[PDB]
Amino acid sequence: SGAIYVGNYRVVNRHLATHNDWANLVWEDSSRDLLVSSTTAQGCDTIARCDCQTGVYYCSSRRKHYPVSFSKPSLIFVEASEYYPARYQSHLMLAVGHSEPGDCGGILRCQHGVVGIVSTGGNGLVGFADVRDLLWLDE
Ligand SMILES: Cn1ncc2ccc(CN3C[C@@H](C(N)=O)CCC3=O)cc21
Ligand SMILES: [Zn+2]
Repeated sequence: SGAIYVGNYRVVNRHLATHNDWANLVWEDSSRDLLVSSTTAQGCDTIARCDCQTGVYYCSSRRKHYPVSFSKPSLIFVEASEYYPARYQSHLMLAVGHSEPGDCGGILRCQHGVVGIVSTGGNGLVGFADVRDLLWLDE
């Protein structure tokens, strides 16, 4: 689990969105595994606006942060799970590192701020849903 709080927005993995997230929906995209809902309280996470390919992510299944090199956001095939059939997930970045399904929502950050959240993995590869292109999160 995990979310990003920026301004009057909350960003979460779409497959983990709650009834309240859907009742206050701003935007969702199944192909990216993202959903953004509105909040009353003001969030103060900073979103990175860059093309970094190195950063640190939080791994709840190890209670540890790990530095990684990651690919640029791209369309990657993702095997079926109980939340989606087999499909291409867009805006996804992979890195070599540990993750388990419950690790979704862990944040990946570079020196410029939040880059994305854990969304896929397996076979020693962790995948992050990018949020750097959602410029509207800052207004
Ligand atoms: C985060 N992670 N680390 C290992 C691993 C193995 C399997 C999965 C399967 N999966 C894929 C997600 C998607 N974005 O399509 C939806 C939720 C989910 O359980 C995730 C995994
Ligand atoms: Zn950066």
